[PDB]
Amino acid sequence: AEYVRALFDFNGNDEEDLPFKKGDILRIRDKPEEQWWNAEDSEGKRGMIPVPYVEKYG
Repeated sequence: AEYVRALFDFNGNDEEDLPFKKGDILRIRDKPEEQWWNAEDSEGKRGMIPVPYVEKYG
């Protein structure tokens, strides 16, 4: 929980869903749900995204 990347892309719009790509990098800031995590895009936008549609980085 700190750095995750999407390998399925989705692009929501933000303000409710962090738009990612099929291999985008993000950071885990909050986690209200279990399936959706509040990660921040490289832009610094706090939005929820699917954990199954993304992974973690090292």
